[PDB]
Amino acid sequence: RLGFVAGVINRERIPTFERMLWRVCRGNVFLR
Amino acid sequence: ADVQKQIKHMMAFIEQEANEKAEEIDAKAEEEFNIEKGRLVQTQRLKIMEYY
Amino acid sequence: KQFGPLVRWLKVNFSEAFIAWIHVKALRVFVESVLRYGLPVNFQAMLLQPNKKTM
Amino acid sequence: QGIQQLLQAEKRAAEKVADARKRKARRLKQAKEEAQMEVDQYRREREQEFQSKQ
Amino acid sequence: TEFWLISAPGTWEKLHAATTKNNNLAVSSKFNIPDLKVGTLDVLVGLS
Repeated sequence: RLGFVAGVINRERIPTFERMLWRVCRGNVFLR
Repeated sequence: ADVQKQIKHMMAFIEQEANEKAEEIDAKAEEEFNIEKGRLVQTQRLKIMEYY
Repeated sequence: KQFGPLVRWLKVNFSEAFIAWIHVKALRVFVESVLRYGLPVNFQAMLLQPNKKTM
Repeated sequence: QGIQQLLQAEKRAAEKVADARKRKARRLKQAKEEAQMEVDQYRREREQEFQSKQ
Repeated sequence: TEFWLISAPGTWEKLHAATTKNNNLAVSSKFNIPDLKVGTLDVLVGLS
């Protein structure tokens, strides 16, 4: 039904961004 | 490989929400059925009672 | 006089309190096992048993 | 390659919640005109008790 | 006395008996749990 938000982040923090997002959301999310 | 697991868990979730939210409407389609029929029978019977 | 009524009040309530403490664990292990793991219908359930100084 | 797969299953769910609209409302237009059987029924029950008083 | 509580989904319910093969660590009993009603995602995470 819904499910969109997009934004900007620096390249030097992307590896720890996707790992922290994987941890507190507990799966069920899609990041490209 | 791992991201294909994260997709298919959500594909199960979005169809589960579609199956559930239709079912509460399906429960609403039966609960509002028996009370609107019971009401409109009464308003029919109240009119004919005055005509009685 | 009140010592007998006290210990029988603790024994019936804390037993009900501890059973409720296990039941919130069974609810808490039911959630997050459908998040970290898949949900075709239900997650494959199992639990464990304690350990000392090999943990 | 998965985002086109992502929304089209969700777009299938848009017809599934629409199926809840084309079933409940179809029940409601049926139920409102099934209450016209109440009209034809009690007029017979009227003429049952309005002929013994006529 | 401590206690440990781990669930391992992925037969796979014979693979927890392969964790009972680790007899030096724990005894590893079952604690079977009946199924509960599913039908939510949003307030399910808010529940946790």
